[PDB]
Amino acid sequence: SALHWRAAGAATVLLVIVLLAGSYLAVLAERGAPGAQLITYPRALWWSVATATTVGYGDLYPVTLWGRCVAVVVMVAGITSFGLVTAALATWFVGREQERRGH
Amino acid sequence: DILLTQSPAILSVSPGERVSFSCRASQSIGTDIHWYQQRTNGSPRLLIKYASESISGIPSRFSGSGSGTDFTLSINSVESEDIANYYCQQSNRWPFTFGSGTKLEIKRADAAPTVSIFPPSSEQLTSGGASVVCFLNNFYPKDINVKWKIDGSERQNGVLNSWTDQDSKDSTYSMSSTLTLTKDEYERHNSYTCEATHKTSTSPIVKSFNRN
Amino acid sequence: QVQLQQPGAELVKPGASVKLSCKASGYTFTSDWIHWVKQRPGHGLEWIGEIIPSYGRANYNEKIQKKATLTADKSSSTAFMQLSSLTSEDSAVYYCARERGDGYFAVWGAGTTVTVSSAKTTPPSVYPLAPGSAAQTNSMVTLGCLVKGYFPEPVTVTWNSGSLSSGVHTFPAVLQSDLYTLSSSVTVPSSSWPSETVTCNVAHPASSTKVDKKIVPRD
Ligand SMILES: CCCCCCCCCO
Ligand SMILES: [K+]
Ligand SMILES: [K+]
Ligand SMILES: [K+]
Ligand SMILES: [K+]
Ligand SMILES: [K+]
Ligand SMILES: [K+]
Ligand SMILES: [K+]
Repeated sequence: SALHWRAAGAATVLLVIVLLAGSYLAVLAERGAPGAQLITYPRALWWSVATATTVGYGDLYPVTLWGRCVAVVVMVAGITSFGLVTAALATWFVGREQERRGH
Repeated sequence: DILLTQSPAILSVSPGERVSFSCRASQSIGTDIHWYQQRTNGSPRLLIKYASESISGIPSRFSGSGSGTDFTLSINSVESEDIANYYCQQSNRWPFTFGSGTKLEIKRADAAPTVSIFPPSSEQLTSGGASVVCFLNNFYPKDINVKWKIDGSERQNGVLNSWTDQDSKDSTYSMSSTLTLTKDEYERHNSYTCEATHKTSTSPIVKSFNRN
Repeated sequence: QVQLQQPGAELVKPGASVKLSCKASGYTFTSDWIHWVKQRPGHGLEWIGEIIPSYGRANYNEKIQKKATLTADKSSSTAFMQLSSLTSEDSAVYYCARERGDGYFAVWGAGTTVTVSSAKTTPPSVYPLAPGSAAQTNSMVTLGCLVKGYFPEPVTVTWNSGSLSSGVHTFPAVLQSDLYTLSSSVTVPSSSWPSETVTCNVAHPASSTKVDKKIVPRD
């Protein structure tokens, strides 16, 4: 199995970790800040998936500084993961075409 | 912070009936509200979570409705074990908070009180004390008047009463009247009477005892 | 079995301080939070603050003044609340509960009754209460026992060590000269008594004392 097929895989594993760790850290960072909504594990986990896929929903966002820093790690891990799958699929397609041309 | 408003504070329903407690939030909180039951002297018990999810170990007479800002805690065929204080709590925004609470009160058929007068204990007198206790158990309505007479004449000083919230077994009320005297004060009087005047009888229920 | 354990009571002098406890058992996660709730006699529930043991970070209610400090102890699974500079306004039952991080208090402790007074601990005096030889009877008999001259509250009263419940009333204490007094009453079928002993057990945590007292007829 090719490297790119591994990083793709690896990235997907790591993303799942960041989501969970993220849901967990968000709540810790947020409880204590008046009006915060990211304060129960389940909610934060959905908030987590949304952010990783770069989707926003209202004001379902962190209000504390660390909350946001966490938000940034989750967005970047998500955008790095998906773009890495994208790169892996592009190596697969670029390789098959080289075969199709008997190059 | 999210404000939880439980009104009315007291709810009077007849046995077997259905009952509905309301909780209103100062703003929309989805379904992030949970109900708790607290009987007299006990600690809070989780009845319903997330507005309508049933907890295990709770009679199926309990249900929850609502979303947004209006929530309802319902009980089908209310019964004595349901007499308590009900609280709602929200977990939509930090900090968590609770509503002021709602007291459940059941209206049963009238019941004359069982009375019992008790002479101070020997162990008591032995130490310089003298307490004449009397019990008005399981009466209803809760309005009752108790009178103390020492040797035919009315007494007051030294008397301390105590009432109980509606009972969670039969939905009745009970009172404790305790007239205290010094050994001497007691050592120099013949009889002591306890008179319970209650709505169920024009004539008062009396129980007495002489120190002889 | 009982998930959270708290000291029945704690006495404190106005101006002094006090650290309450709350140990756990059963399922416990690194994600669990322990809360603290204050309830003054006759009033509703009041959130004081929370803490997450496996980290030690705590948050407190800001609307009310901060008379507390939360801390925990990983090993013994015990959580502590440090209440300081108490006034009478701080007297109440303080519960601790457990939240899995999903918003609701699944399990609560029995709570710790705290009394802020200058007065000092006074164990309870228990005197039986049997009918008078003149009072007749019917299908049921009514006995009871008198707990009095103690400080502070509360006091637990059982009949036959809890095996006897049906027909029991424990009247609310009353304060008169830095001391409480209350009576509890049991009602068994006239037959069973006294051919089947009846005893009232009285515990008073403030002084760590639990006395017994069989109820027998007058001479
Ligand atoms: C990269 C951002 C740091 C990880 C989040 C830490 C949160 C600590 C809690 O306050
Ligand atoms: K996008
Ligand atoms: K968007
Ligand atoms: K988007
Ligand atoms: K959006
Ligand atoms: K939006
Ligand atoms: K993209
Ligand atoms: K080439």
